[PDB]
Amino acid sequence: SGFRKMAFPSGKVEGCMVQVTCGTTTLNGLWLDDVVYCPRHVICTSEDMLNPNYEDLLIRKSNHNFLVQAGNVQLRVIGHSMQNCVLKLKVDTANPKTPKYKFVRIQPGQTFSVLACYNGSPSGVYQCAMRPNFTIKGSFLNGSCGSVGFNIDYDCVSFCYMHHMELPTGVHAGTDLEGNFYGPFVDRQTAQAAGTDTTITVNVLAWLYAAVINGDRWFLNRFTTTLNDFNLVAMKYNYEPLTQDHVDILGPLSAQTGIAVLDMCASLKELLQNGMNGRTILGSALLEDEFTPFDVVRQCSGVTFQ
Amino acid sequence: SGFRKMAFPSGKVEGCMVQVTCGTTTLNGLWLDDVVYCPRHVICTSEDMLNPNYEDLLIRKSNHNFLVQAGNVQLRVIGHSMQNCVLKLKVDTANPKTPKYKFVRIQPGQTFSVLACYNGSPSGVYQCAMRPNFTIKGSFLNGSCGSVGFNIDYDCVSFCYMHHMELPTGVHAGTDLEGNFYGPFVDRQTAQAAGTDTTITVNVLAWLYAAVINGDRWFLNRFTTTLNDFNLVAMKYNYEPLTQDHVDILGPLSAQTGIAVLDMCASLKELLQNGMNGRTILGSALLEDEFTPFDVVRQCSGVTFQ
Ligand SMILES: Cc1cc([C@@H](C)Nc2ccccc2C(=O)O)c2nc(N3CCOCC3)cc(=O)n2c1
Ligand SMILES: Cc1cc([C@@H](C)Nc2ccccc2C(=O)O)c2nc(N3CCOCC3)cc(=O)n2c1
Ligand SMILES: [Ca+2]
Ligand SMILES: [Ca+2]
Ligand SMILES: [Cl-]
Ligand SMILES: [Cl-]
Ligand SMILES: [Cl-]
Ligand SMILES: [Cl-]
Repeated sequence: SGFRKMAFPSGKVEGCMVQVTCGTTTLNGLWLDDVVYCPRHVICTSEDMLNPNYEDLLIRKSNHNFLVQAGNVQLRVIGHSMQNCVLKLKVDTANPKTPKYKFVRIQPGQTFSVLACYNGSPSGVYQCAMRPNFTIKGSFLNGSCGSVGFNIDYDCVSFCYMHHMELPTGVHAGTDLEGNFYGPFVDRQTAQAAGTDTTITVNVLAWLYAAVINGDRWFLNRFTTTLNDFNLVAMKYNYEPLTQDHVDILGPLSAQTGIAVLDMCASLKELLQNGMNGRTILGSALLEDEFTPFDVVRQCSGVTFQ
Repeated sequence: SGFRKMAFPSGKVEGCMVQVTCGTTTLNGLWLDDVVYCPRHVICTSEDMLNPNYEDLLIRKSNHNFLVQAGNVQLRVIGHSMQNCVLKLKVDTANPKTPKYKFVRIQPGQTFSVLACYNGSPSGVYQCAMRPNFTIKGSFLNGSCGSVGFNIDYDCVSFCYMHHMELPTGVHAGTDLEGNFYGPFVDRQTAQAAGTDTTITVNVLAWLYAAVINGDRWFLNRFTTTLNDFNLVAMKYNYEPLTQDHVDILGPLSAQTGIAVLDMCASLKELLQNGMNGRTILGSALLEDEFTPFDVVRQCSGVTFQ
């Protein structure tokens, strides 16, 4: 029993982390097969990050300008290319620690683990969610760019995030592994800010199911509601609208606990309208929205990985 | 920037996890050099866990009764011994993935990462603290026994916890890697319950320092206090007494931020007496006490590991 914000085991990703240096700048790269992936702004000086012309800055770079180090061993770069906002470096050796992997562009509300790295060395692992406004609330310092986010399905690592930028807000923005930013952000230090940070309703509901499975049930009530009635409340509190697709995804948790989804919605409605009155749920005094329904089923059943 | 509940990279430990089966029972073991460590109650049936005589139950076991599997490969057991509440199995092959490691018995209030495992397969990683009452608030299901907790210092893994028992309360108890339980708990399913769960004051203070370093400073006030005055408040709210040793450990964070430790104590005092008034600190509506001062300095500076 017990519920915790749980990250995937990071060993498979640790074996893919390398250090990439372009003249003055050092950040992290991801080494899979014979390609190293890193943020293209590695080719930039801090003087360039205001209005960089990435295509022009890359004309002055050759393969031998990209210094790639896997732990202690230097990799030989035999080609380079820009794909959207990521630089791909072809090396002459396939990473022997390459796991089975895929590249995935995740949807807002989905969760993933982040391996925070500096100078190609792993530092820590924690769980994140892609916010509805396409930011993540992470822990990233200077040098952490190129750290990746991922999910693990038994033996396969699905890479979904590469870290690029910290916004003035203190939240974080980045790309998928094809180099396309999540949301409207660009790899330029300009005036960009995050939109409304809406709460992921279906995740809060999943987490309430997780709470009931663990004995935290003081929030269950005698009420029910409808999708349209609940959504009037969700809107007022800057919650995402709940759809029938969300209800269906909660099906297994509804079946396991015998709590109708709309009954749980009426519990959430009361929590939003009245607060918690100084109580707690699964050790939290706030409503948690970075557990997906799959996350709750995963943890509450004990699924393992290669 | 940003602060997150961050676990150590788990790869070095993943390579040490194995499955141990004794007749009917399967749990996890830790394979370091040519020894496998696991909870001794692997030799028990569910009928034995009420009043087990571990010495008598072990008389009927031989080396070939202990089935040890590292992923897919079976290990040959050439000796077995009981040390306190842990069973040590000598195998004929040294784990080639053995990291540099040590065994450490941690103090209450110290934190560590847990690699939750089932059938010798890693499932997830999360950060824990040894509570003042010698329990941990973890995420453990049946089959998770033998999962370990650890800290990583650059290249060295310091193992500090092995999971054994879930108390009726829903909290968790276990041993160091010499098999000595933390606290008064025993590996018997009897009437045992946790004592008063006191809050780790020095950790809350460290986390308030972490908050200021990130722009959450609404809780700073115009007040100060004394150790004895603050401790009158700590006692009332079931906080651990703060000592000069605690003040000294907070020195580096006090120096970095220019906030006198006793000034921060007056901020915590006001928070305890008035609550948060519906505000939040580093994304929490509660006062967090599972970050040590070292944890805050670690994350806020970017220390990495082998
Ligand atoms: C041996 C090889 C291969 C490539 C290209 C064709 N292929 C890759 C380049 C980078 C990473 C992966 C690959 C790949 O083929 O999988 C490549 N692309 C280069 N570019 C610079 C000018 O603009 C176009 C890209 C330069 C170079 O020396 N290359 C060498
Ligand atoms: C080859 C070897 C070695 C040992 C002991 C001496 N050594 C270990 C036993 C278990 C794990 C590690 C070691 C070690 O020597 O490091 C050992 N201890 C056994 N015991 C059963 C009866 O009560 C005493 C223990 C049985 C056995 O076949 N052993 C075989
Ligand atoms: Ca295979
Ligand atoms: Ca060495
Ligand atoms: Cl892994
Ligand atoms: Cl490698
Ligand atoms: Cl590791
Ligand atoms: Cl191994």
